Amino acid sequence: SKGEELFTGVVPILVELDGDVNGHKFSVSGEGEGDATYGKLTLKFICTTGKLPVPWPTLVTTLVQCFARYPDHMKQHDFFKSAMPEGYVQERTIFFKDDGNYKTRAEVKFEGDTLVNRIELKGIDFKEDGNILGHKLEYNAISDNVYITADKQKNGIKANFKIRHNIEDGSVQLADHYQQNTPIGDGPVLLPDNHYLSTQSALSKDPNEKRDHMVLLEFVTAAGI
Repeated sequence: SKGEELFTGVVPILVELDGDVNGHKFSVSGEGEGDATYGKLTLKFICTTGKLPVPWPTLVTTLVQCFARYPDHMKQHDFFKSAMPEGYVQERTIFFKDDGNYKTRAEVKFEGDTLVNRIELKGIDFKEDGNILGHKLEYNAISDNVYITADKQKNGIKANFKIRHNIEDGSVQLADHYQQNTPIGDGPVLLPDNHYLSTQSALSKDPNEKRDHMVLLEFVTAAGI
C-alpha cells in the first residue's frame, strides 16, 4: 500500500539495456508511460548503437510488471508494487528451442518520479543461420500468461511462461522463460499465492523514425484467483 500509492496516476518510464548476443554488442534505450489503474504501458525503444542484431520481438519481455492491474480482490498478491520505491531485481533465463539462450539481470526502481528499468542481457549458443541471428521472426504481437508463485527462501517470487514467436514460413519459435524477482530493500513485501498475469503486447513502427526502433502498447492484468 505504501508502494501501491506510487502507481495511482500516470508514471513516466525509462528503460536502458546493454546487450551482447554471440559477441554482437548493442544498446537499447526506451521511454514512455505506465498507468497501473488500467494495466496500460506505452513505450518507444531505440537501438542506440545502430542495427539491432536480434529480432525486436525477442527483446519485448526483457524490456516492468509493477504496472500490472491487480483487481481489488487480489491486491495483497502484488509483489511488484510492494517492493517499491527501493525496487527489485528481475533475473531471467530465456531458452529458445533448438537455438541459444538469453540471460538477463535487471534492476527496476524509482529515480525520483520516474520508474527505471536498467538491464544487462547476455546471449550465447545461437546459430548464425537460426531464426534469431537470421532475423526470421515476424514483427508480431505477443500474448501469454505469466505464471507466478512465491519464493519464500529469497523473499521474492518466481515465474515461468512460454512465448511462441511466429516465424516467416508459418512455423513457430518457442521461447521458454524462467524468472526470479527479489527485493532490493529490506522492508516487508507481499508474497503471493499462485496466480498469473495476462499480458498482451502490440508492436508497431513510427513512420517518421529512421533509427532502428520499436513502438509498444501493452496491457497487463492479474488473474486466476
